[PDB]
Amino acid sequence: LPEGHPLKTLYQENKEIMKDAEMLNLYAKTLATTKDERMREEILGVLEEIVSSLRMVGFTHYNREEMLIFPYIERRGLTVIATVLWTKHDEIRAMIKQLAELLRKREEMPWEEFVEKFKAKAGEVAFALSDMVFRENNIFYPTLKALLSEGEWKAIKMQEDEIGYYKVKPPEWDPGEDVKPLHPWEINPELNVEQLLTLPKEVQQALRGQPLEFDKTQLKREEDIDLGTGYLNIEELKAIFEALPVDVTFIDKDDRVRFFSPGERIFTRTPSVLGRPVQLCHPPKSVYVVNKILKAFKEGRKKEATFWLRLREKYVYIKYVPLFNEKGEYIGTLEMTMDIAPYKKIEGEKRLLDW
Amino acid sequence: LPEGHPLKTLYQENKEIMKDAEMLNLYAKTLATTKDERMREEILGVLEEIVSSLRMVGFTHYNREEMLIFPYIERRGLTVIATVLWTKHDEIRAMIKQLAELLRKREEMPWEEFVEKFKAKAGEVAFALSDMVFRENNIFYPTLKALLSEGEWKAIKMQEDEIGYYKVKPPEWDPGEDVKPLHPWEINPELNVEQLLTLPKEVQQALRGQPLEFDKTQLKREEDIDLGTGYLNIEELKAIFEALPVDVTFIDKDDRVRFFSPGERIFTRTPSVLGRPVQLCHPPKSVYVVNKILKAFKEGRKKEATFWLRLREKYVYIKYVPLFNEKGEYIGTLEMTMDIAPYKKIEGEKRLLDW
Repeated sequence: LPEGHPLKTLYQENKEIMKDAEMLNLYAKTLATTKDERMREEILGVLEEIVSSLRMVGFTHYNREEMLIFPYIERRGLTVIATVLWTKHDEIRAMIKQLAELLRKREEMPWEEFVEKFKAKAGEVAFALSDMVFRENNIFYPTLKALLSEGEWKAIKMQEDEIGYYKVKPPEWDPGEDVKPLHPWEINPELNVEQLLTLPKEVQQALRGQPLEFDKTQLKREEDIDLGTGYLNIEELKAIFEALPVDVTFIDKDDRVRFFSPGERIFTRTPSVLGRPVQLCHPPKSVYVVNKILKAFKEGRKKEATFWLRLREKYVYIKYVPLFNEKGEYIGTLEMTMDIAPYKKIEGEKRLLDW
Repeated sequence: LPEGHPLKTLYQENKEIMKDAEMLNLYAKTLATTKDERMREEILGVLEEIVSSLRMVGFTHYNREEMLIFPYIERRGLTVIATVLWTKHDEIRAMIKQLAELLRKREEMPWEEFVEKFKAKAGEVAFALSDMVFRENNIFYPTLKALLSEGEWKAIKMQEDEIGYYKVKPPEWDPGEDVKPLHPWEINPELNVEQLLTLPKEVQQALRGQPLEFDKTQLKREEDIDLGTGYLNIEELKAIFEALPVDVTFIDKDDRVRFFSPGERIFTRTPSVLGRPVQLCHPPKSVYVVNKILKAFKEGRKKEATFWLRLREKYVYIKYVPLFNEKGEYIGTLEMTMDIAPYKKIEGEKRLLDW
C-alpha cells in the first residue's frame, strides 16, 4: 500500500493507538507503585495527556470507519461486521470517558482508592483498545483490502479530512486521474462464492448461517434534482420548505420576488407577488430601508439585517441575508421569518421521549 | 359586471365604506351635541363598532388592491398610480388607528376635549375615506376595467379569499372554463397610443410627462424548477439551504438518508451517508429510538419528536417531523437541528437599523 492510501492510514493510526494503550498501562501500573509526591505528579501529568489523546480515537479513527467505510460493506451484506464493530467502539469510548472522569475526580477519594481504580480501569481500556486494533488489523482490514475497489478508496480518501486522523498526517493519494471515485450507491455490491469462502472465518461466523444479502437500492430516481448533497424531487422540496420553522422569501438579482415558502406563514404571500420588484411589494414609505439594505448587501458592507417584534402571542424574528454562489457572486437576498417565542421557553435538557 | 367579478366586489365594498364613513360622521357630530349620559354611552357603543369595522378596510379592500391588483398595472407602466394609492391607503390606515386610540383613551381627558377631538378626527377620516372611494370608483376602476383581461380577473378572483373582504360575501365567478388565468408575468403589458389617450386625465397627469414603460421581465428562466410558489435553480436552492438557521437531513420512504443541508453544520454529514439506511447511520444502541419514532410517524400516532441539550456554547434544539405529500401520503421524515442560544438572548424590539 502506498503512503496516503486510506487503508495504510488506518494501520498507521492503529500503531499509534497501540503505543498509547501501552503507555497508559505502563504509567498506571507505575503510578500504583510510586511513593514520591513529585514523581506521582509527573506520572499524573503524562496520564492526563495520554487519556486526553485517547479520547480522540472515537472522533477520528472510529468515526472515519463508521461514517466512511461501513457503508461499503453494509451494501455487500456485511452489516453485522459494521454493527458489531460499532457497538465495541462505543464501549471503548465509554470506558475512555470513565477513565478521564476518574483522573479528573482523583482528589475526591483517598489516594489508595484512586490508584487502584485507575490501574484496574486503565488495564481494561488498554486491553479493549489492543483487542480492537488486533480485530481490525487482522480481520477487518484484510476484508476491506480484498473487497473495496480503488474507486471506493478514492471516494473515501476525498472525505477523510472532514473528520480527521489519530496522530497521522497522511500525504495525498490518487490511484489515477482516470479512476472514477465511487460512492456506496455506485458499486457492484455482489460477492461471488469464492469471495464468500475467502472471507476470514470470523466474518463468515458473524453471518450466523445466512448467505449474504446485497443492497442494490438506487439513490438517483427518475425525476430527482441533484442538489450536491442529496437528490430530491419537487414534492419533497415543497413539503420540506413548509415543514421548516422559518418562512422564507427569495429576492433574485433583479430585486424581484422569485420564491416564497408555502404553508401557513406569519406574513402572507400570494402568487401575484412572483416577479414583482421587491420595492413595489412594500408601502412606499418602507422603500428607503429596502434599498439601503440591498445596496449594503450587494456592495458587501453588510451581511445581515435583523428585526424583531411582538405580534400577539408570537415573537417574530426577521432576518435578511445576501446569498452568494460558488464563485462568490451575489445571487439575491433571502428573507427569513420565525416565531421565536416557542424557544424562549426551552429549559434544562430533553434526551428521551415519552411514548 | 356579473356578481362575483372582482371589480364588482370592489365597487360593492366601496359602497359599504361610504356608508360607514358617513355613519361615523353622523355619530361623531351627534355625540358632540348630546348631554344625556345614557344617550352618550349608546352613541359611543355604535362608534366603537364603526371604528373597529373601519380598521378592516386596510386588511381587506386596500390589501387586495395592493397585493392582487397593483402588479398588473405596474407592468403596464402605471406604477405611479399604485405608489400614490398605496401612500394614501396608509395615511387613512394611520388616521383610523388614531381615531381608535382616541376612542380608547377617552376617559383620560375631560369630556369637552374628547368630543371635540373625536369630532374633528372623525370628520377627517370620513372625508379621506370618501375621497378615496371617489378616486377609486371614478378614476382607478374605469382604468382597470379598460386594461385588465378576463384571464387576469380570473387569476385575481382565485386569490381573493386568502385575504378577505370588507362586508361583502361575493359568489363564484369564472368567465369560462377555457379562459386561461393570467399572472402578472404572463400578460402583454403593452399599451397602444389610443389606450394611452383614453386613460383618465388624472392618470395621464400622474405620468408627469413620461411615456409609459412596460415590464416584460420573465419569471420562468431556462433551468428553473417549478416549486408551485416560485421558480428556483440548483445554485439558488443550495445557497438557501446553507443560509437557513436549521441544519436539515431528509430520510426518504425506504428510511434512507436522501439529503442533508450543506455548509457548516452542528452534526457533520458526509456524502458517504447518502442512500444509507438511517438505522445504519446511528450507533446500534440508538436504533430502537430511531425505529420507534419512524413507526409512530408512519402510523400517525405522532407528528413530532423533540430533543435539546447544551453542546459547549450552543443550545442545540433537535426536531423530527414526518413529511406528507398533497394526497396525504407519507414521503419521509425531516430532521431539523439548530442553535437556539442566539434567540434566548433577544429582548424588547428592533424595528430599525444602525448603518
